[PDB]
This record gives sequence, structure tokens and C-alpha cells, in this order.
Amino acid sequence: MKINRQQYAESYGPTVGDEVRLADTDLWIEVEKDYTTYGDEVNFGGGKVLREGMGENGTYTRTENVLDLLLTNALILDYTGIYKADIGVKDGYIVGIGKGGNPDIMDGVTPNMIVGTATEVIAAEGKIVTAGGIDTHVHFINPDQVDVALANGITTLFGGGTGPAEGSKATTVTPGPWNIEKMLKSTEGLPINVGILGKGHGSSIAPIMEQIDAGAAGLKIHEDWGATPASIDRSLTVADEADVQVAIHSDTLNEAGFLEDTLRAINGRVIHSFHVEGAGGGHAPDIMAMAGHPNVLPSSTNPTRPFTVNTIDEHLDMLMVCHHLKNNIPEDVAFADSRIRPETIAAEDILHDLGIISMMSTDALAMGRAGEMVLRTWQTADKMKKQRGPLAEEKNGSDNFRLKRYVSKYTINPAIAQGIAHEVGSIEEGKFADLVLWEPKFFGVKADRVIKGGIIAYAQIGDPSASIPTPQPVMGRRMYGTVGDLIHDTNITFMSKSSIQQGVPAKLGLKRRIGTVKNCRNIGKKDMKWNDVTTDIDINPETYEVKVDGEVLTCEPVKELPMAQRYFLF
Amino acid sequence: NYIVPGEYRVAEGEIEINAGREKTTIRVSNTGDRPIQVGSHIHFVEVNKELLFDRAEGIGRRLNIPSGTAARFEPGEEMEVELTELGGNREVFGISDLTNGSVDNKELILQRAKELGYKGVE
Amino acid sequence: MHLNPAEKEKLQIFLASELLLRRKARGLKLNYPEAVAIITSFIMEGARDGKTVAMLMEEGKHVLTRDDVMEGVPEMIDDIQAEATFPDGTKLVTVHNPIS
Ligand code: NI
Ligand code: NI
Repeated sequence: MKINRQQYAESYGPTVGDEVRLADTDLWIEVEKDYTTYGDEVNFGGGKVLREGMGENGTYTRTENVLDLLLTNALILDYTGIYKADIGVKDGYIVGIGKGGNPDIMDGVTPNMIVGTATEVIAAEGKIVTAGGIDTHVHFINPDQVDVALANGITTLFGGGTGPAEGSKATTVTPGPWNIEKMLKSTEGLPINVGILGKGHGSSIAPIMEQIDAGAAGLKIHEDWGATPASIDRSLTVADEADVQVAIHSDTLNEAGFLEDTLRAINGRVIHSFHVEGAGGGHAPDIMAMAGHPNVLPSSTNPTRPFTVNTIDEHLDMLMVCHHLKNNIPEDVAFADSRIRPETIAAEDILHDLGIISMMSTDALAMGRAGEMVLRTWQTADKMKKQRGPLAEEKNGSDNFRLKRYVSKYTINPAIAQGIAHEVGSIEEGKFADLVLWEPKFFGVKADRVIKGGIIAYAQIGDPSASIPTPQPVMGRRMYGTVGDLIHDTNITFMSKSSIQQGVPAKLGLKRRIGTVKNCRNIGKKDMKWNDVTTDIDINPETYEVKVDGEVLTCEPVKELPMAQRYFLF
Repeated sequence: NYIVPGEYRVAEGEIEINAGREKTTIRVSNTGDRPIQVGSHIHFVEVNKELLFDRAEGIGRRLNIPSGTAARFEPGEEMEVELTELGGNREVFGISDLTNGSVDNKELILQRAKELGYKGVE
Repeated sequence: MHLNPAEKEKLQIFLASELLLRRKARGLKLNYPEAVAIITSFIMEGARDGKTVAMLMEEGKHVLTRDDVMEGVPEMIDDIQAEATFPDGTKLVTVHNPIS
């Protein structure tokens, strides 16, 4: 008996060769391979397959290869591939990617993916499943920001801040042992994974290092605290000893040095360069040249992504209200004009497309939108496809190579840069079960269900007083994962090895899973999945033109974007 | 070209289910006075007692229909269905408690079916 | 006026439908949430008027047409569901493929 492929994909989600449009973009992803056995697909419901004695095994106890949760028929989109499989979770981790079911009667069942009495089922047929996003440029200024991030598929926030204090509103920094300890305690009530950055500023090692020992998971060097050669040098010395990452927002004003001086202070040590284009901050006007070096892990923030007709007008004004610039002062206008450049923002689109900028981030609430990292990554890929065409690497009419390059920018690359990719950042066996289900029509826009540590944390769901969950109004809502003490088991606080060894978690009474930051000092640009290009970026000091390999990098701003007015009420 | 958000563009061709497994056609009758609907993956010999059919031909098999669909028998209806072979270890446990082990033990399965009144034990 | 949780929430559907109707009255093609907002409020208001569930299943397919909404919008809405208090209690209304 045979099923035509339109009906097959309607019932079980697409299979090998089928393509799916991402939201209302022009991007198409193609199923590369499928782990199922046709005819033994797993499904749940009245008269369906995962029933006792049938697709559900009624013999095995939970420890005997039985799952706590099976996601059936998922279309996985990940740096590791775009393919169809069942996803099995146990003890809050992904334990099996393959084929779920009952080896009694089904062919090809992955041996640790038995559906048994202990298994809960999530149907992912017809959904696209990705890792949770990893935002490594978060200002912790307003706790209402967390739902905003969960609603666009973000599951890990790395950054700093103590609320709406001016140091936090400017810089992803939680300064000193006491502020860090307070925010680690605050983090017990946030339904998201978190890593806190200390102030990467000081001319003696001890004041910086005591932040790492207190529980920071890394450091932030920001020009508002003095992005000087000494602060740079001391932070990188602390980081190389502690095994944590350092992010930098360099001296835009060129006060103590130009870009080549900051690079000389770095001295070949690894460093994450934030908002590398420079509208968000950094040596004017050539900070984006940082993205060509081997020891730099380069990220963009999201307001410049992608380049549109309102971008410059919005940024010039945004810049003048943040810095309280005056129209009237010629030094304020020259600074603005040296910082907000069409030439570098257009070239930033293309450098993402080429794999020269490896990561995206938000810059939440300090020149960045907390719920738009994922959104704007796909808007940029769509714009690039329209302006540059299918990448040369593409095969078969699909945009798989570009989808893997761009999905890596907000999942695995930030995780690798921060020293936390052993726990999160991708859909692989052995990693924490932070998974985001998306209807294809809403892909990258509004997550359907967000799974944190194997339990749903956040979902678009309707009336709680209705007979079923689909009646209006359907809106983003926190689920049982965020409630009571389950918020501790479904979320990870990432901390330095020394604070963990010194017993900061038990000192503070932290009940969350504790994740260890590690292996971030001997990586470089080559370790960024699908985005590992090093090259000589030249920025003309007079025109601000960007040239890579002797060619000017330029594109036009667009008047309209997908993933915008068709979806949003405001 | 009109954009339907998230639409599919499926490849050409058909999907063959249960490929390479022996297929068997048998006639089944609902002798009961209420409707019976049988799912794709239930061991066929263990279905409702009031379905009359050669019970030996259901052993080690299931319906050859798309996973998660079902065959429906109205009260008094007789019709032919096509069965496919169970896979994996070819063992069945629970359900009606007719097998509880290898499906190769036909004599034991049929003795239990006959004692319990499962119609059609040759 | 002793509002329960659902009454508070469903006030927001009505807000949203008022907002969308003003956008449609200034000539805009409606988007996805706006079209849902609008058909859901029609359904709730119809139940408050005393219509039957069968009447609202028919009428909900004629509230918005494809020329009222953006490209792709009709195909994004497979159905719209709302619960409201009819003369005979709370009932569920489903409108399948409301816009064509
Ligand atoms: Ni910055
Ligand atoms: Ni920032």
C-alpha cells in the first residue's frame, strides 16, 4: 500500500526531499534524511500507535531504556542538519535522536527510545524543532523581558545588570561580589537559563577575579566603565586563569587608542566582540574589522539587522536620546555621524551571509530588542537571498546551507563562545532538553511551545476556562515548568568553575541546576559552526566603505520585510 | 507567486508503507450489534472476540494501513482487510493477554483464544 | 461586576477587534491577529445576542473575505474557536476556514 506525499506530509510531517517555507519568507528548507520506518511512524491519540502492547511497550520499567518524553515526527533544523526524527528526552536531557516506539513489534526502534508507561508524548508532526536560542548580550533591567525572550524561542540569557540602574541600562554588567550574589538569588525566580557577567574593569587582578569567584560566568568590558588597555589586559588575564569568556564593547571615542591598540592589548587572547558593526558601540568607525581576526568571536546585536529604509533615521535618533545628544552641539552631531553608518550596516548584512560574523544577540533594553534575535536572523537571511541569490553551496532549490549558517548564529555559536555548548545550543544527544516547537507559518516569529529541561515552560495557548485549549484568546503564557519548585529543575544557572568549587551555590541556597562554564580560552573563529571565515576587513576612514578581498561590500536597504506586518498587532 | 506562510512543497512520488513484509488478505465479520474500529498496530488475533475471522491468520500480524489509521466494522458488516507482518522482536505482551511472548507460539495463542471465546479458532 | 478570569481575558479580544475594525475602516488590508480578533469578537457578540451555535458557524464564514486581508492570511486561519455564554450556557463555536 502507498501514500501520496501530500497526504503523507499532512499526517506525519514532511519526509526526505520535501520542502517547507519558513514563515512568509522566500526561504525553503529541505528534509535531508528521515530516521523513521515507513508504516511504523509513531503518533498518539484515539486508535493511534502509542498504545500499550502496540507502539507503547507495557513491560519495561522506566530505567530500562524507556523515555520520559517523546517528541514524535520532528523536522529538526540545527547546525548538525535539517532532517526528520523522533526526539527522546529522559532526566531533562536529550538521550536519543532517531525512532521511538516499541521494539516488540516495530522495526528500527533506537534502543534507548522505548515508549513505555513512563513516557509523555508531544506531537511534533508538522512542526519545525530547533534548539532554544542563546542570547549572550542581555541587559537585566526589567524582569518582564524574560517572557518576551521565551515568546521568540530564546532559552538562555547571558549578560548582566541589577535592574534599571544606569550602569545596567548602559552595560551588560553585574558589578562586584555582592551585586552578583544578589542577582544569582534573583535568578532562582526567572524561568530561563542565565549566566551573569562581572565588570571587566580594573588595573589590579583581585577586584576583577573576586567577581568570578563570587559566581560570575564571564566578564564584560564596556567603554562606559573605561575600555582601556589596562582593563582589557587585566580581564583577559583573569579570563585565561578562570576559563570564562570576555565580551567587549570597545572605546568608540578612540580616547586611549585606536582599534589596533585594543587588538594589541588583547594580544591574541580569545574575546567575544559585541555589536561588531559598531552602531551599538566600538572604535569609530572601523570596529567591524575585528570580525576578520582568528581570536575574535564576533557577534551582531539586532537593531541593525537587517538594513532597512527606517534603520538610519531610527538609529540616529535612538543614539541622540540615549546619550542625550543635542542637535545644536557640533561635537554631538559629529559623534553621531561617525557612529551610525549606512556603509557599515549594509556591509554587516553581507558579512553575516558570508559567515564572517558568527553570532547574533539582542542587546536587550540597551539598544536591542529582547524578543527579536531569532526574528531578525531570519529577516537577514531572507534579504540576502533576495539580493545575492541562493548561495553557491546550495543544492536542489533549497536554502539548507544558508539555514544552517543562520540557525548557528543564535544557537550553537553563542554556546561555544560562552563555554556552555556541552550543555545547550543544539539538538544533540547528551545535551539539555531546551527545545522550541514552531508551526512553519510562524517560524522565527512566535514559538508554539518552548521546552525547558524536558518540561514545557511557555506556550501559545488559549482560554483556560474553555472545553479545549485552542479557543481564543491564544497568547503566550507561562506553563507548569515555571511554577513552584519545578522552575529550579528546568533551568540552569551557569557559573565559573571556581565559584562552583568554592561552594557558592550552597552558600547562597541556589536550587537551580548549576552548569559549569568551561573550554572557552582555546577556541577561536575556526570553531564557529558554518561561520568560520577569517579575512582582511578594510574600513575606509574617510568614506567608511568596507572591503573584503579587494571588493566593496554594499547592498541596498529594503522597504518591506517578511515576519512583520502580517503577524504583529503593533 | 502567492505566498502561503509555512506551506509545503512536497517532492514527487509515493511513500510505500511496511515495504518488504508479507501481505495477507482475510475476510472479517462483525457478529456484534455495536461498531468495532481496529487500529493499525494492534496484534490482529487479539481484537474483539465478536469479530469472526480465521484467528490463526491474525497471529504475528496487524492491519496494513497507514500508521495511526483504523479499519471500521459496522454491526453485522463483513469485509476484506489486508494484514502485514509485525516487525521488531515479533513479540506481543498484554492487549488481550493471548500471546505474552513470541508470536511463534501459535498453538498456545489459539488455545487461549478458543477458551476465551475469540471467534474463528479454526 | 464580579469578573472571573475568563471575563477579564475576553475583554481583550473585544479591545483587539475594536482596534482592527478602525484599521479596516481607514482602508487597511488586515493582518493575522486582526482578522482573528475580529471574527472571534463577532462570535462572542453573536452569542450575547442569542444566536444559535449553528447560525454563528455559518455567519462567521462571511465576516471577512480575502479582499479584506493581507496575502496569505486566509490560508493561515484554518479555523477560529471561541467559547461564550449563550442563553443556554457556555458553548464552543468553531468556524472552519472563515475567510475565502
Ligand atoms: Ni555595547
Ligand atoms: Ni549592550
